[PDB]
Amino acid sequence: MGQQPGKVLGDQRRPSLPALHFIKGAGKRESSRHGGPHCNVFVEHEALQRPVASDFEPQGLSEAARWNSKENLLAGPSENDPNLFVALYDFVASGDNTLSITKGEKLRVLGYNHNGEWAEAQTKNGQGWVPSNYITPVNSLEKHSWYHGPVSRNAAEYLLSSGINGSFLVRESESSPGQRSISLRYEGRVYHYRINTASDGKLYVSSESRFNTLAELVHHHSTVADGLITTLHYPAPKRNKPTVYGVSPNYDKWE
Repeated sequence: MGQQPGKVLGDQRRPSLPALHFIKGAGKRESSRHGGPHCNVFVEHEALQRPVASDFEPQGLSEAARWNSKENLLAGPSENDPNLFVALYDFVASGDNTLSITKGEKLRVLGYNHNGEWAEAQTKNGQGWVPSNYITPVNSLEKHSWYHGPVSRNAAEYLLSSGINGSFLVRESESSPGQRSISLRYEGRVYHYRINTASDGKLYVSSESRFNTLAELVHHHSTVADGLITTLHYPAPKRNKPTVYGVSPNYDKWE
């Protein structure tokens, strides 16, 4: 059919249409085992960290029900591609031009917008823009539930208010970059340990055990009690899903 379509005009101005949409769309298991052999508590799954509650024995241990991502801790770079990202939160596409991401899914960022709030990204769900604050590279510490980043001590109390025996998190001070703490709740009390950053860039709570990465810090301190009251048992999850206001991500003209 020899008809001439209205394909594309050219360069235009930016209008103000606030695209907004929500729906309950999450549920993915990218799950495995790492272990960390020592004392038990009273819970059931795979991975030799804490032995099972002796009433039920479906697998014999317990870790993967609380933290399956413990093998992504010392995974290093991503599975094959060093620039692969992962979804921190399950996010619903606000518009058609944005993308619905599932929590814990490995997705690919292509590039951020003018102010770096949103990125053209691709999931198994399709294509579209997703925000920085709902994703992170698989190379980072942020991909782990325990790492919350900018958290005041009161917000860490709030995080560990519903925390069990051995619950933990790493916070960084928004008011003091580089200064970090491990808030570990055990026996119904929240304790706070200093992550001392050595001059060359090493991390350590304890002066005796200095690691290259905070990943090795959490590993070594989840296997053994190394200056903690107990082993890093349960990672405290994220507190807030960051509220994004009225954004067209980059797309006014975007192809």
